[PDB]
Amino acid sequence: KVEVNLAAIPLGKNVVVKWQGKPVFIRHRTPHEIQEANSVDMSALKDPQTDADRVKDPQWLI
Amino acid sequence: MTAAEHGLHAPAYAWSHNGPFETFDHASIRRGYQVYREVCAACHSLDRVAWRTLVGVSHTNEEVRNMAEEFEYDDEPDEQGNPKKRPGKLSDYIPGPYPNEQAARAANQGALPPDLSLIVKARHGGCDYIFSLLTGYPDEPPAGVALPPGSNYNPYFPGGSIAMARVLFDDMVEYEDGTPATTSQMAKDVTTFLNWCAEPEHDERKRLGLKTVIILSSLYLLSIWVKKFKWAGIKTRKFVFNPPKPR
Amino acid sequence: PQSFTSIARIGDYILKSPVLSKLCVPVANQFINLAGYKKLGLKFDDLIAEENPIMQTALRRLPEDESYARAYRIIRAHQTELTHHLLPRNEWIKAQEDVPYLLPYILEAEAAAKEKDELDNIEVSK
Amino acid sequence: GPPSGKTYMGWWGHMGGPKQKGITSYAVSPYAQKPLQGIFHNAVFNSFRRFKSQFLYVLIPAGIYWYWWKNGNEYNEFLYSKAGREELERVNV
Amino acid sequence: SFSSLYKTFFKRNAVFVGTIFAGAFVFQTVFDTAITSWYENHNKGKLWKDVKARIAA
Amino acid sequence: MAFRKSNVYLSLVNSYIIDSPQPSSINYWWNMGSLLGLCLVIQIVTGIFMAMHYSSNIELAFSSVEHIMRDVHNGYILRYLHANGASFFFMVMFMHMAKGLYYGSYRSPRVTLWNVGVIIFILTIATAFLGYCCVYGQMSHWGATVITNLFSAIPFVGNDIVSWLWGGFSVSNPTIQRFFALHYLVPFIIAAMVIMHLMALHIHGSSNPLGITGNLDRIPMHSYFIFKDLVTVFLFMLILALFVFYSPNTLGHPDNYIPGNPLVTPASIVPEWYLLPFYAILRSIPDKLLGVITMFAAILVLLVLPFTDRSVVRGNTFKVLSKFFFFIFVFNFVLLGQIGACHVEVPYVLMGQIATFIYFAYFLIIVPVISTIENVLFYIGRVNK
Amino acid sequence: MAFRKSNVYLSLVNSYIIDSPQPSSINYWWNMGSLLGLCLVIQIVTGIFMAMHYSSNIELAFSSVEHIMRDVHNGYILRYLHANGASFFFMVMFMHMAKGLYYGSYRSPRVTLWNVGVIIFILTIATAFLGYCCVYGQMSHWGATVITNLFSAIPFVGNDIVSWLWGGFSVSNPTIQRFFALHYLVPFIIAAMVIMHLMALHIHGSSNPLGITGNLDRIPMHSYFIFKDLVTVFLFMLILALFVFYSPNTLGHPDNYIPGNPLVTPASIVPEWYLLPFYAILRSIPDKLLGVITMFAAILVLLVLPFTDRSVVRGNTFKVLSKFFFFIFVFNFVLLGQIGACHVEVPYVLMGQIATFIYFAYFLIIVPVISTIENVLFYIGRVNK
Ligand code: HEC
Ligand code: HEM
Ligand code: HEM
Ligand code: HEM
Ligand code: HEM
Repeated sequence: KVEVNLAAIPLGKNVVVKWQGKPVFIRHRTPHEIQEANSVDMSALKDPQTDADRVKDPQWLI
Repeated sequence: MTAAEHGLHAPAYAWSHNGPFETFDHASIRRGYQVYREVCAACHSLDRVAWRTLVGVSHTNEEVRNMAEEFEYDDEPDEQGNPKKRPGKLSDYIPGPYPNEQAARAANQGALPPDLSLIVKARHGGCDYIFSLLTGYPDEPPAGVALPPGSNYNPYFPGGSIAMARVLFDDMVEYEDGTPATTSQMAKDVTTFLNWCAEPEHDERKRLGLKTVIILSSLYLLSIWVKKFKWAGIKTRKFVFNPPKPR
Repeated sequence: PQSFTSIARIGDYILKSPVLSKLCVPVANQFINLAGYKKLGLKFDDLIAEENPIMQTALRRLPEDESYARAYRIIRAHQTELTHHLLPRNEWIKAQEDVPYLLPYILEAEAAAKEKDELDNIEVSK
Repeated sequence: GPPSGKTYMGWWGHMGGPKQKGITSYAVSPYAQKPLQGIFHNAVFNSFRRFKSQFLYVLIPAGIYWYWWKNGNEYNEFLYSKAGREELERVNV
Repeated sequence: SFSSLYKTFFKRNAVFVGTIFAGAFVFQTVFDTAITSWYENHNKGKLWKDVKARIAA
Repeated sequence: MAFRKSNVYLSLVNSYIIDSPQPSSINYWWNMGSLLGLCLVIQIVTGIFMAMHYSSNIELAFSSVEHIMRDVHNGYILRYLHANGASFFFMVMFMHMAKGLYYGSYRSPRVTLWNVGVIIFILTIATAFLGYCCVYGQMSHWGATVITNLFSAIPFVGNDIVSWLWGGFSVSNPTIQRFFALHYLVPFIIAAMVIMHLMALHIHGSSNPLGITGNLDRIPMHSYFIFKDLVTVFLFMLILALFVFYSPNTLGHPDNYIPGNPLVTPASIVPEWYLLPFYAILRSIPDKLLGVITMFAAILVLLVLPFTDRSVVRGNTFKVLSKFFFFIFVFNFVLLGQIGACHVEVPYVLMGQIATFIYFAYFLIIVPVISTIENVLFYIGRVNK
Repeated sequence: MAFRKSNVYLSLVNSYIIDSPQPSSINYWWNMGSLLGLCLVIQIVTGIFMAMHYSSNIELAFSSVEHIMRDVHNGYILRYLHANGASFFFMVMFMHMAKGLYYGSYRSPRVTLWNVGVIIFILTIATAFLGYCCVYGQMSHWGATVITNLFSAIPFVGNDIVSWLWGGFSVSNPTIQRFFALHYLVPFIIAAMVIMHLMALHIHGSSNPLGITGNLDRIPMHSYFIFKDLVTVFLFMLILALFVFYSPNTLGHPDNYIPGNPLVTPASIVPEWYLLPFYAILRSIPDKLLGVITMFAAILVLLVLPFTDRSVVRGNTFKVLSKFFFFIFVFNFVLLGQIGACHVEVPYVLMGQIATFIYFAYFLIIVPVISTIENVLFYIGRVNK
């Protein structure tokens, strides 16, 4: 269980950390596509999904 | 998949070391070391090749001693414990331009230049791929490609978009034997040097292979004769059968 | 491991039918010719695999002259293929000579073994 | 040790074949023979006899599978070309 | 005279395998020299001593 | 009696390689066993002389392999000999198994010999996979990842056994040190199983290409089959020397000269060429549990073979349909190996599914039907009623 | 017949461990062999499960051993089990050999069994020396240097064979990686030699403490000697669990917890306790070439024993002088082992020289003279004239 964290991260840039053999997005969440993310498809896609269970943080994706 | 993302296949050039009795042209290895040191060493590294492997292959002893002493390596610390530097010796390895992966990715717009000490064994195509890649930069990327910024077009590279610009231009390196350093001349020499760096055993491997193939084909034919000799009595054996009288 | 009673039952049903005997026997004769065991001087009953108790009883009950002829045909076949040749064309086993000779012995040993294993699992009707 | 089970091969003297009568075998010393006798005749006539006997069995399935592989390879090359994308989408999904 | 040849080279097995070992010794040495001279001669002007004699003039 | 019989050990040597009665009719396909024994000795000796210089950490595996290739004397000879010798080992083993499947060597007296052979096949597949994984190139990391990650489809226990195989949470330093210790170990288990292979062989002797009994004339193994073995020994050494000294990297993949990177997937992950038919069999099932079951059943279908061969004649020497469908099976195996090296694309998945079906219908559908048809043809061609 | 006889493999298992006719008179000293088999299986299994975590470079050897101790689950159990099981293997092997030369088991039907035993003893000594050298402590390193610089006494090729052993110029990374590959390898040669030990035993069967023939009443090995061996197996596991769990670093030296340092000598270089008598034999001779010749002679003098035993009855069960001088030999061996752990100070060099002379005079002087004297006493005590 790595504990990498957030207060030294602004947005304008991605982080893709890798740990435990894990390459993984971590990024602050924009307003712009916080509701492009709530603008989405539901099953005109392959993805009947919920951004609430996907990203429980409103402001931080990983 | 599409031939774009496959990459165009490199053609078969007539390398002077292709062939079972052939040897690396050592003058082209010496010139290719010059092409590496003056152009390729800005981005790529060669950390599997010690300095002492160059002696008696492409340079003399004094030349490799001077080329090693023009660099600085880490020494063991002094009696006070402070770190100390050292001019290079023959035992050391050829240093790369960047201290880590992050300096490389920072200086080359995200991409990391691969270490070139095994790159002709690590690409399908061998030396032909490296030559076609170095000389295969068109002046324009062909009609309709969405080239990302910072990327260049090279059709031999799988996908097309390579993060290395064209680095070989004519007469950018003067050779000390007076060879006309065109683009293809420099690409030929640096590809021969990279092939030596990948396979430094090449000439002795082919010489020992000549001895071994001669001795083993001698032994194979001679064993065919000895088998036919020892088996002649069983091959030329005759059977007659007179049915016995019933009792 | 197909029992010769099964082979004989299917084969006799083929041979006593009018229609499919005249269809299925020419393809069988072509199969026998293309097999090419006769070119090595072998009848077919030399080809049956003998490492089972049915064939051991049949080869023990085979008469003495047939066993000597079979032993010579086997030794000649081994000597022929050891040299990677064939027998000359006057030494090939002819079609009237390729008889089933071991087949009645195999059939009676198989009937005896099937009767034995039916009697070992018998159940009286009480 | 104890004797083990009944096998189908004994040793020299008690192999386990049938009794043999009337078979006489003759053989000459290899030191009195010519090895490599008939190699230039067997190399051209016997080789052709063995090839003629056993080549339809090997080369009819080889022809079938090589034609199948070439046809599948040509179709895969066509599907990822510019001329054959409009079949590739309705082929895969 | 094949009889004298047989009686001095193939009769005893000790002198037979001694001749085999002496022949293997001299064969190994002169076979290595012959292969290395043909290899260095087939690759002429490509070897390092050729390149070194060229840059030494 | 002679001292080669009166002794404890020399009578074993005598009884197996000196006085052992072989059928006189056996051809050059019967040299593959002696060839596989020579191959095993080659692999063990060169592996010991490279493990004297190999380091097995995740940091030092690749660079220790190039330390073998670059600065230890004759180390390129040892590594190219070990790698191409493993590939030649698998080619000769495929010839041994296809000879046994052609000539009916799996049949009624020699089923224990066939089963110990199948166990040997499984163990050397495992050994070659682990030894590929010890190189720690790019192909070996992602091959280890795919093959180890296939065990996650076991529905209750699969995550625990893949974490136990890895020694962690992905292929890393524990996994590479585990795989080195096992790749060192399993060849001695293979040598013990080869001794048991020979012990099961010795009780009934070899078969012969006629399929008829060979108890009638037999010749000892010494000075006949010793030299007939020596012919193919020198031929094998010649072809291996060609592949070691003139094309040492032809049978390999060039991606293993990239050091192993967990962060870059090489866009076409294939194993070594001899595992490619089983890789295609695994890939051609649109599932994961059924895929791993189908690959293991493809290795274990060779045990069903002595019970589905329904013919009274041992071997395919004198049958024409069995010869035809045997070579259909052989070139189906070759097509399956060629399909396993191709991408998941459109014609290749149907070709892989049909070739998998042909692979399994050979042992289970084609061989019984064809052999009983041949039995009835052999009968009615020569009896008259 | 029964299936345990009518098989190939179960025939061997039956013939060796189930229906093996043992003499009924054999006491508890005839369990040391099955005990050595258990010890060998313990060493091989625990060594494999530690080689899954051992790294063999000179900068990683010692710390990989402590990684086994501190980080691997139950790894202290594995390391302490391997080390104390190696020492227990040698105590049981000394008991096996002392039984053999007490009860006359070396004698004329069983000389090849005795000689295969001596080969096994030499191989186990080599295996344990390499395995002690793999841990790379301070006694490990300096033990490696003094034992390998023994071989520089050969006056022609000594420097080149020691530079071939070292892989360089002193004990460093090639030497340690070599010693790991060999310390794996030689145990499987020991397993092959144990199979040959059993084969040489099985032709004539085991002896008995009376020394008379045991052909008259015999007992199958199953259900009698299986349980009589189970008694000593549980006793041996009990005593080993005591030393592993309550007293683990007792037999070891404390200086193997200092990492290996080529610049600091630890002021008393001694090997593990079981090689101390041969170390004292080597130390007693005031020359190095004669020292190694005398140490190898001290272990090759077990081969002159079937030719210097000059008596007509086998064993020391019914002789008084053979019993007395046997226990003089055994406590001479224990004094030699205690002399080998002391410094080269003034009474100890003379004590080691006299004890080495007694060790050699036992085999070459004492056994013939005492055998002849006991022969003529047995004669004239009961014949009248
Ligand atoms: C400056 C920055 C340079 C210079 C002067 C050279 N190279 Fe090249 N190179 C470079 C980058 C950033 C990359 C990565 C591009 C990518 O996306 O992969 C590369 C790549 C290569 C490769 C690999 C091609 C492949 O992956 O198939 C080879 C081979 C290579 N470079 C060789 C090379 C040679 C021989 C040069 C001689 C002067 C050379 N490079 C110059 C960055 C740079
Ligand atoms: C059963 C026989 C064996 C087979 C089939 C086998 C197979 C392989 C293969 C395929 C490789 C990868 C080579 C490469 O691609 O570069 C390999 C590597 C290796 N094997 Fe083995 N091997 C065998 C026996 C052994 C044994 C017994 C040892 C050890 C004593 C050993 C030690 C090694 C080592 C150290 C490597 C390291 C990488 C290298 O140098 O190639 N092998 N093995
Ligand atoms: C390490 C690998 C192997 C070795 C050393 C080995 C060794 C041998 C040897 C020496 C023979 C006798 C010579 C011969 O008949 O060719 C033999 C026969 C045989 N082997 Fe193997 N073998 C190996 C692998 C296999 C495999 C993988 C199989 C099949 C699954 C197999 C099945 C057989 C069969 C069926 C025979 C008998 C053939 C016959 O005589 O009819 N073996 N083996
Ligand atoms: C013949 C049986 C064996 C003997 C007598 C033996 C003996 C020894 C000894 C005395 C040590 C030093 C223990 C210490 O002081 O720490 C040792 C260490 C070692 N042995 Fe063995 N060994 C045997 C079998 C094996 C085998 C087969 C392996 C490999 C699979 C092995 C792997 C090791 C390892 C890895 C060490 C490393 C140091 C340690 O963990 O203690 N051993 N061995
Ligand atoms: C790995 C080591 C060894 C194993 C597994 C082993 C195994 C055995 C076994 C199981 C027995 C039969 C049971 C017994 O008599 O105690 C035996 C007997 C014997 N062993 Fe060992 N042994 C080993 C080492 C040695 C050594 C080092 C020698 C002596 C040089 C030796 C000489 C003997 C003798 C002479 C016998 C016959 C004793 C008799 O029954 O009268 N063994 N061995």
